[PDB]
Formats: sequence, structure tokens, C-alpha cells
Amino acid sequence: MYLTYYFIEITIFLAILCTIFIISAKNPMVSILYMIALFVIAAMYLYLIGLGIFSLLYIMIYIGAIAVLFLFIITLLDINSTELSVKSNIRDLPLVLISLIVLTISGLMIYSNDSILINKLLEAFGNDYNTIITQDWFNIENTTLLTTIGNVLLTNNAFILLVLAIVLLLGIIGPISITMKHK
Amino acid sequence: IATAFAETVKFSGSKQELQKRTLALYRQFLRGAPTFADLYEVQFSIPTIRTKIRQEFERHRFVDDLSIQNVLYAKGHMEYQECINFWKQQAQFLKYFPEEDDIQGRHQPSNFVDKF
Amino acid sequence: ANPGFWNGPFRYLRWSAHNRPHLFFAFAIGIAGPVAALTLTPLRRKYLYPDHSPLPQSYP
Amino acid sequence: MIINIVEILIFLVCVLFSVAYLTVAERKTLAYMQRRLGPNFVGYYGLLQAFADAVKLLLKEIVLPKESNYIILVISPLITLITALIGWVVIPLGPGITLGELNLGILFSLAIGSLGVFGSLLSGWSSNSKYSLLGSIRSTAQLISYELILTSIFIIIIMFVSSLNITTIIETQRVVWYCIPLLPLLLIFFIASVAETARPPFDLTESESELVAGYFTEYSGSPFVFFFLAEYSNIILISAFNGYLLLGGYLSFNYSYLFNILFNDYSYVSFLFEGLINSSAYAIKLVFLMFSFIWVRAAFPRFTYDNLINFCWIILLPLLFGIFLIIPSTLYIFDSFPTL
Amino acid sequence: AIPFEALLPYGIIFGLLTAGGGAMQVLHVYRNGGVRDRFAIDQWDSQMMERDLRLNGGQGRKQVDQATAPEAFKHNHVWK
Amino acid sequence: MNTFIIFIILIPIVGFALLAVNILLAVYKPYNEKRLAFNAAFILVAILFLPFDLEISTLLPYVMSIYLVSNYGFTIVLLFLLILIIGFVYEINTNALKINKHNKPNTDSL
Amino acid sequence: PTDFPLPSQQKPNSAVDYTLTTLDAVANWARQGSFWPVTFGLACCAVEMMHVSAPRYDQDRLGIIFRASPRQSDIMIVAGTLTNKMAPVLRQVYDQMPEPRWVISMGSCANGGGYYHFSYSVVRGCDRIVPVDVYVPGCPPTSEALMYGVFQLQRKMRNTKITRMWYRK
Amino acid sequence: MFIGTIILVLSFLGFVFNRRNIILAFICLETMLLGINLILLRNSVLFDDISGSLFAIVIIILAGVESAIGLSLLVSYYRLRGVINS
Amino acid sequence: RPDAEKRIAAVLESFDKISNPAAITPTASFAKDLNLDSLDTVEVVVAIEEEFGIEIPDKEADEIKSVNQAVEYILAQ
Amino acid sequence: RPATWEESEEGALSKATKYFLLAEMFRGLYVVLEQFFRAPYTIYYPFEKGPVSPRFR
Ligand SMILES: CCCCCCCCCCCCCCCCCC(=O)OC[C@H](COP(=O)(O)OCCN)OC(=O)CCCCCCCCCCCCCCCCC
Ligand code: SF4
Repeated sequence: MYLTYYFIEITIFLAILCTIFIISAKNPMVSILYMIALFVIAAMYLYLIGLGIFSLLYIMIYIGAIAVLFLFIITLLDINSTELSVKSNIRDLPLVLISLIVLTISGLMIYSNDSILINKLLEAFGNDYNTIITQDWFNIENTTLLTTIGNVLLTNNAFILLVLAIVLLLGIIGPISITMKHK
Repeated sequence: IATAFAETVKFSGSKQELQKRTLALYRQFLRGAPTFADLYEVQFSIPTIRTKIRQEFERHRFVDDLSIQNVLYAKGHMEYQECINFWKQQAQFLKYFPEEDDIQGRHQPSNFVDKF
Repeated sequence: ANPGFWNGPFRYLRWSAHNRPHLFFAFAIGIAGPVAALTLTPLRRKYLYPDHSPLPQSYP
Repeated sequence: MIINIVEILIFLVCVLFSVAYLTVAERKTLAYMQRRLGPNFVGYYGLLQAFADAVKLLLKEIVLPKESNYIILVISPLITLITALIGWVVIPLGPGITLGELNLGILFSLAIGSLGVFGSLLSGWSSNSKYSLLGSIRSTAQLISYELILTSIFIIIIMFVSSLNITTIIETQRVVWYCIPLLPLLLIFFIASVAETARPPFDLTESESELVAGYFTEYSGSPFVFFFLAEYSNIILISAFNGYLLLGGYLSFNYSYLFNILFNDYSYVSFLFEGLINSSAYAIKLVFLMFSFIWVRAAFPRFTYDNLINFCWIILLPLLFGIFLIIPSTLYIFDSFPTL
Repeated sequence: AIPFEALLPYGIIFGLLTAGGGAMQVLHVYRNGGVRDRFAIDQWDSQMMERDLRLNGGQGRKQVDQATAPEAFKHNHVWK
Repeated sequence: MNTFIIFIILIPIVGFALLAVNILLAVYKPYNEKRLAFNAAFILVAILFLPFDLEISTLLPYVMSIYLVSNYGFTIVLLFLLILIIGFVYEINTNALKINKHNKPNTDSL
Repeated sequence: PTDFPLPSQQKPNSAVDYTLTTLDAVANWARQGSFWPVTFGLACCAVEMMHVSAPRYDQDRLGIIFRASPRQSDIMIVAGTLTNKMAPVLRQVYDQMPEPRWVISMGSCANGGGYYHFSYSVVRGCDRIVPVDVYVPGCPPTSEALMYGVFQLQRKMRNTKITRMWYRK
Repeated sequence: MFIGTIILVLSFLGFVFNRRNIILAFICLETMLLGINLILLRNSVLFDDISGSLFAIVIIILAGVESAIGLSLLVSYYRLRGVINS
Repeated sequence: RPDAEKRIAAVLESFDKISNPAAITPTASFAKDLNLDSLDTVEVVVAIEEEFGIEIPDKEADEIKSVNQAVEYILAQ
Repeated sequence: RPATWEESEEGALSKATKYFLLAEMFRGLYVVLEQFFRAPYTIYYPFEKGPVSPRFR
């Protein structure tokens, strides 16, 4: 079954390995250098899961615009960095973060389906074990479409598009009236 | 229509006022010494700079005329002007510092016998 | 030099398109869009119906 | 499995050998345009200069104590990998019917031409010099501001297409020679195309000795040939990309080859010839395009950053938003919309 | 007149992409056999061309030559 | 496999290859000798760059399926472009640098 | 150990060299072909240098395409006279320059001080500052002269014999 | 949905234990908005065509304006562009 | 004020030319008590302002003659 | 002292044409293309030489 091409899906280990870098960097901006590696690993995940379209969307608009803007800021007015995760700055870290990781693992367990027990907490962790989904064959799919249907829904739900027009309006008027400082 | 570090040229009359003015010049010229050691990356220490600045002003302790002390003040404040930023370079800057002995080898012990 | 001034509109559009014309000729396209999009309902004069389709499930 | 790796080696040696001799080509054509002669001495004829220059400037390799080597040893390799080469993953009309690309073409090229910009920005981030990184932020700012009006115009020309896979634009455009004959905003695409890959009449962050006797960083050595090759390869890629969509591939003599191949061959002798003339068509549509780059190198001088942002955010972009206030409008008016 | 030297680099920049196109055309007719190449007709050749692979190679016109319906394929994959 | 994955895998190794040629045989022997400022137009250009990107990301599915929304998707996107173009007519009025020092006032005497 | 075979050998002059003359001449030809400087360009002699960029005696018919950056450079044409004030800047430019480096002294003033040579503010030749490999004589030497010095420098490059000097000839 | 919850939780408690560098906190808060989409997209893939992925393109278009307002507000965490202060 | 002049009588003691630290009464003169030069007076003033990392104006350097004045200006931060 | 108001009648929408598309600038491109065809001036210096007057030094 091409042994590695079945565990090519489990790239989450690279995600957690990048995110453990993302909060303990040396420089303030080698972190946001690693953030685009996080986003391109997310794109690799989405291409692997069956939606390469949103992979290429993330490459176009996150590391194309917003990560570029993080790098754009972090050149000028660079903030005073504490150096790294020193042991005196790793003080009171483990004493709450261990319990918080456990509680949030129980939250991911609380995303499970319907069981009023701790059985659903173990059920989602064994979700891959008893199951491998079965695809089907083409019963009357006339025209080819992947993100065309997204625009069809953007026509049906047109009002949220005309309102996020207003949120992009705010995204341009705000930075005018907060930084230009008219005379 | 500009300056660089506010070089002014106006010589006063009274020798007391020139005394005070050279004194404040000495303070700025002494205060800029860690800025000098930062700027030029010398080998020696900041107290070497300070004792040589003191040496340079003790070179002209006993100069009589205020109308010589004027242009000595101008030379001092003007070389402060050309030292407070990076006009002078370190090759230009080491012309004040006879630092090392080992460049010379054995040399004149200031005896007549060893002129020969 | 003179900018545009509103109060004479036939004059304004002249001394807009002649001193700062580069937004005029943009907005001429911006008015050629929808106004001409409203002068079509006689101009097609019932030209054509596209007639496309997904699967036609019929009736009894 | 063996056929596709020798395919990919042929295509890589084509693009690499291509961009190698392109610099000699542009220097020759500047020289005749500057009423002199270009590299006329190197070895065997005078076609060889860059192919010796590459071996020359490997063997230098300095590093700088003002900067981590770990970023500048990789950031010109970044734009060499992504901006130069894997833009050709889309196989920007690998000039036959076939490609080395599956589908979903144009926005992949968009994504990678977008991906090059912080390859420029992190390059200029280096050395911590207070006069350098502001010039970097200048370069990257004008770079993204003309990325935007590459983007917002080649998404509106595909409004005559609506299909996002690579070929369908090209089979759509053979009826009209759709590319420029229905719309001349090619020229503003062309004047956008000199900016988003700056080999320009702008030269803007190449203030070569206006700064402290260095422009970008002066990362000379293998990063220099990386930056050099990737800039020229971005040029021929975006020039192909112009010749991809808004200039046309598949010249009309292949449409007339119905009146030629039916008078030449009997029945499908290994498809021996048509891919070659199709490649000939796309190549002569591509090099004739970049000949105008080599014009505009030596015709009009540098372009004055404040006026450059004036040229982006004040003039071209509102004309643009007018122009796709009408190209949705006019086809809706005249007859109708395109299918996919 | 024309620059005999200056169009020689344009001649080889022409010829390299020319041979590069011809080689793609040759390697795809040798990949597919003596036919042209299909574009992405998404969701549809994976009905159609996959069905051709379930029956034959290339193409064929007959009634049916299946056996156990020519071994009906069923795709399966891991949960995400 | 086998189609372009070879290209995006071969190319990083070619980049490391032409890098790692001259890391060894170039002579190094490195001898010796080897806050800030601002403007509004150096920052607000890239800030306002981003919304005009992702409205093109908004526009991109509409231009993908321009068909299947006939006579009506045109209307909605015309309203969208109206709501965006008024933001453009806001920002045309202000964004430019200003030369600080150029004075001209008439001179008077007593 | 403790014994020695090594006899009286030739000067660096040979012809029996398998493959090392060929490889060394390829690398040397690559270095000899492109050959770009950085302008330092101080006076009248820089006007003749930019006359070598003029179309009559073109640089680019040889390959000389100079960048304005001391790291991307190979040889450093000192042209014009050289002040006392300049010389530390010149040596600092010289040090930030990669190891296969040469210096052309273009102009009489640049070597042995030239026509001033008796100023308080002039450096009596750049031999007091940077090591030089090819001199170029005379106030302003001809564009002919600068190219002749360039070809003589490339003729020196054709005897660099660096690979067979790794072989210790 | 391990793949999105884990990146969300690590961005979240990175935003908690962030006693250095305000912008790393700011980008951890950014990466929350792509830790959530890996949940949303795979739930939509496990279900259907465009029901939740419409909300996905919404949250992408809006996360842009998030980072835009966050930068253009972080510029004013001080005086403006630059003056004397302390 | 308290033990600021401890630091000052540490710096001036670390400064040379004052062979008797017992001659350094704290509240005492510079040039009368210890025979400090008028050049050396502002020399040790700049030494004092460099020790506390503080910067003084010109008239504040003008008025200093005894260290009680110096401590009284040290008190301004 | 020419007062030279020069308010109106430079052009009648031809001004917007010449400003709008780069006719004055396309002219310069046509000039350098016409210059491209003409003769070069290089002198192959090892093989050829510039003019040497008898009074040259
Ligand atoms: C109507 C029916 C059809 C409907 C569809 C319409 C489609 C039409 C096609 C697109 C329209 C072309 C629009 C061209 C935009 C150029 C506008 C422009 O450049 O404005 C000039 C402006 C001048 O600057 P500024 O001082 O601010 O102006 C104010 C003066 N009071 O800005 C400048 O500073 C000028 C800088 C320009 C730099 C250009 C550099 C050289 C480019 C020449 C190479 C192109 C030639 C090769 C291609 C030609 C192929 C034939
Ligand atoms: S060498 Fe001759 S030409 Fe050059 S600067 Fe000196 S005097 Fe001038």
C-alpha cells in the first residue's frame, strides 16, 4: 500500500514540532519565520485531505498577505524582547500548563458525539481504528466544480458577502483614521 | 543654515569666561569618551582616553594670552566636533595615541653615547 | 493651475478632465458599466435564452 | 517512471540553459541598442559568457559579522527554489497540448509569484543596518503594490474563461486570438510586469552606492548567482505568464494547420511535428515579449518611489476597478456569460 | 540591416524551448500510446477513464468482455 | 506521483547542490573588516495592501463560477464593487507624502 | 620515516601535466572571461575608465561589467590620484573583497604618486596602501592603455596555475 | 480533528505563557484562526459540499482584516511614528 | 540621600591623587580639602555622573564645589 | 516678464489621450528601436586600434 504514503497523512507531528518552536524562539522574528512553515504544513495537510484549493488559498493570502505584513511590521518599531524561555521565565509554566493541556485534551474529548460518560473521551482517540471510509461512484454529476459551489452558496447567502464588504470597508478606513493624523 | 553638533565661533573677552568655556568643553570632551571607544573600537581602555585628554589639556596649561587661547579653544571644540561623529576614522584617530613600544625595538635611551 | 470646482457641473467635468483627468477617464468607465447595463432591456429585444441544464428528472 | 524523469530533466535543462543564455542575449541586445557590441569574445564564438561567469563567481563566498549566515545562505536559495523554478510546476503552457502539470493552473502561479515577495523582504532584513532595512521595506512595499494589480487583472481576464485549469484558457483563446485583440490592457499588465519582478526601468531598491557602497546586502558568492538566476528566471516566467494568458499561445497557423497538416501528413505519424511548431509559436511569442523588457531597461530612467506608489494606489487601480465594472457589464449586455 | 550577431542568442533561446516543447509532445504520446492526452475533466474521467481501466487499455468498442463484472473497483481510505 | 512531485522535490536538492558546490573550494580566510525612523506612507501602503488582496480572494470564486449565477450574481457583485469603490474614493483623498519644508509668505516692513 | 627520496625538481614550469592543466585552465578561463571590477574612480582617470564603457573601446566586448559593490567584485581599479584623506577608506574597501583579488593602478598618480606626489595631502603611490598586480602608466592613460593593461592582467591570470600548485609544482 | 485541536490548544496556551515578545502572542492569536479551520474543513470534507466551507472562506477573509486592524493598532501602542519619550 | 555618598566616597576613593581617604571628610571641599585641579574638579564630576548613569546640565556642573552640593543634586532623581 | 496665464485650450480630449496612453513615451521606444538597426562602433582592440595622431604622447 506504499507504506509511507499511508502515514504521509500524519504530519501533525511536524505541526506540533513547529508550534513548540513558535512560542520559544530566540529572536522575535525567527518565530514568525516558522509561522509560515506552520501555514505551509497546513496547506500540505489540506492538499492531502482532498482540498488543494484551500491549500493554494492559504499560500496566496496568508503567507501572501498577513505573514508578509507581520514581517513588514517586525522590521520597524521592533519591540524589546525577553531573550528566551529561561528557567526563571519557565517559572510557573509547568504548574499550570500541564493541567491546562490535560483539560484541553478533555475538551477535544468533549467534541465527541453523544455519550454521557468518559467512554466518548476514549472513543474519538480510537476513531481511526475500527473504520476506513468507503468512497463511491459517480451517480449523475453533470458539471465539474470545486469552488464554483462556494460561489453558488455565496449567491444564496449573498447578504454575508455584502456585509463582509463592510468589514473590508472597515479594514481600510480604520487604518486611515488611526494612523494618518490629518492636518 | 545648519550645524552638526552646534559648533559656535564667538570668542569672548575676559579670561575667566574663556576659562569656564574651556572647562565645559573639557566636560563634553571627557563625557564622550565611552562614545569614542564604542565608535572607533580601540584596544586600550576608557581611562587611557581620559588620561590622554588630561595630558592634552595640560600641554597648554601655561599659555598666557587669551588671544592665543581663543584659537586653542576653537581647535579643541572643533576637533570635538570632528570626533563626536564619524568624520574621523580609526586610522585618522590613532594619530593621538603613541600606544605601543614594541614597534620600535631597542632605541635611543636619551644618552649621548647611544646617539652614536 | 486650477483644480476642479463643483458649482458649474458642465464646467466642472471640463476642468476635471483637463487638469486632473486620470480619475475622470476611470469614472467614465465606471458610469459606462451600469448605465449601459440598464439600457439593454430594450436592446436585447428578446435576443436569446441560454437553456442549460443539470439532470432533467421528468414528471408522471 | 523513467519517461517522466527524463521528461523533467529535459524541461529543467531547457529552462536552466535558457536562463543561462538569456543574460548574454539581453546584454547583446542592450549593446546593439546602445550602439555597441555585447560579449563577443568568450571562447568559441561569443555565446558563452554567462556559462563561464557562473563557474567564475562560484569561488568567492564571503559572510558578514552583522548577520546570521543561516538566513542569507538560504533566502536567495529561497527565491531560487520557489520564485524561479517551481513557478514552472504549472508548466505555463508547456507549449503543446500536454504539460507536466495536472490542473488548476493560474492561481498556483499567483501563489508562487506571491510567495517570492518575502523572499525579497527577508533578504533585505539582513545585516541590521538602519539604512538598509528601510530600503528593504521600500522594495517590498512597491513589490506587493504591483503584485496586487497583476492579481486583480488576471483574475478579470479569466472572466472570459471561468475555468481555472491551465489549458482551458488556451483552448478558449484560439478562436479570437482573445489575448490582446479584444483588450489592450496587456500593456498595463506589461507595465505591471516590470514591477512585480523588478528587472525594471524602476531599479528602485538598486540604489547601488547611494547607500553605504552597497544596495541589497552584497551577498556575493553562490547567493549572488542564486539571486541573479532567480531574477532572470522570474522574468522569463512572468513573461511566459504574459504569453500564457493575456498574450496568446497557439498561433493561428496551427488553426490553419487544418489546411496544412492535411496537406502534409497522412494519418498521425507519431505526432512528430505539431508540438514543435506549437513550441515555435510560443517561443517566438515569448522572446519577442521580453525583447520589450530589454527595450525598457535602456529607454526610461528610474522611478522615484513616492511617484511609484502614486502610480499604484492612485491611477492604475481605479482605472482597473472601472475596467471590471465594464467587463462584467459588457458581456452581460451584448449577449451573455461564459460557461466552464 | 539586421543584427546577425544579436539574433543568434535569440535563435538558441528559440531552439531550446522549441526542442523542449517537441520533447514534451513525444514523451506524452509515448506515455499514452499513439493518442493525444486528456485534460482534467474533474469528477468525470474518474467515472469514465477509471471505467476504461476497469475494462481495457486505450479504448475498445464491443458489447462486453467483463468477468465478475471485470472486477468492480471500490476505493477505501483512512479516516482523517 | 510521477507528474510534478518530482519537480518540487528535485528542485530543493538542486538548490542545495549549487549552493554546496562552492562552500568547500572557495577560499574564505576571513581576515577582518567584514533606533529608527518612519513615515505614514511606508506603513499604510502595506496595511491597506491586505484588504485589497482579500477582496480579490472574495471575487475569485465569483469569477470562477460566473455562470450558474446569471442576471443576479452580476447585481450582487456590482453592489460589492460599489461598496468597495467608495472605500477607494475615501482613500484617494489623503495618501501622499508631504514635503515639510517649503515656505512662501510675503515680506512686510514697518 | 627518517629518510628522504625527494630530488632536485624543476621550477614551476611543466608540460607532462595530466588533467590539471585542463581543469585549471577551465577554471582560469572562467575567471579570465567575465572579470568585473568595482569602480573606485577618483579623478580624470575615471573619465577615461568610463570611456572604456564608451562604445568605441567597449568593456562589454570583453566581459567587463562592473558592479558598484566591493563584495561582488574581482579586481579594484584604482584610478585618479589618491589623497591622504582617502586611503583608509580605500583599504577598508580592499579588505571587504573576496580572496581572488587583484588591483590595477590606473593612472600615473595612482602609482608612485604621479603628478602631484609632493603634496602634504597626497599618497605617494598606492603601493603604500594596497598590493598591486598590474600598473597602468601616465596621466590619463588611453582607453587603449587601460585595455592593454587588462589584457596583460588576463595574460597573468593564464599563468596562475593554482590547481597544479595544489599538486605542489 | 486532532490536527486542528492540537494546533489550537498550543496557540492558546502559547498565548497564555508568553512572558516575552508581544508579537509572538499576536501571531499565536493569529494561528488560532488557522487552527480552527483545520477542524472546520475536515468536518466539511467528512460531510459534504459547501456548508461549513462557506464559513471557512468567511473566516479567512475576516482573519485578514483581523491582522490588518491588529497591525494598524499595534503601531499606535506608543506615541505615533516616532518622537522623544522617556 | 542615604548611602548615595557611600557610592560617591567609593568613586572618589577609587579615583587617584587622593592619598588619604581619612582626609576625605564627606561634607567637605574638593579643591580646598584635597587640592583638586579645576580641570580635575569637573573630571571627577563627570566620573560621578557616569557612575550613577545620570546626565547633568551645564550650570549644575558649574555650581559643584563640595560633595554636599553633589549629593544635593543626586537627590534630584 | 511674460505673464503667461495658459489656462485653457491646450487640447480638446487629445490631452487625455496623450496622458492616458504613453504616446510620448512609445515615441522614445520607436526611436531606440530605429537606433537598434544602425551601425555599432566597437573597435576590437587587440586586433584594431583607435586613431593615433602624430602628436600623441
Ligand atoms: C475604450 C475602448 C476599450 C475599453 C477597454 C480599455 C482598455 C485600454 C487598455 C488599458 C488602458 C491603458 C492605460 C495606461 C495607464 C497609464 C496611465 C499613466 O501612466 O498616467 C501617467 C502618470 C503621470 O504621472 P502624474 O504626474 O502623477 O500625472 C499627473 C499630471 N498632471 O503616470 C506616470 O508617471 C507614467 C509612468 C508610466 C511608465 C511607463 C514606462 C514605459 C512603458 C512603455 C512600455 C510599453 C510598450 C510595449 C507594449 C505596447 C504594445 C503595443
Ligand atoms: S594620474 Fe594623471 S589623469 Fe589620473 S588623476 Fe593623476 S594627473 Fe589626473
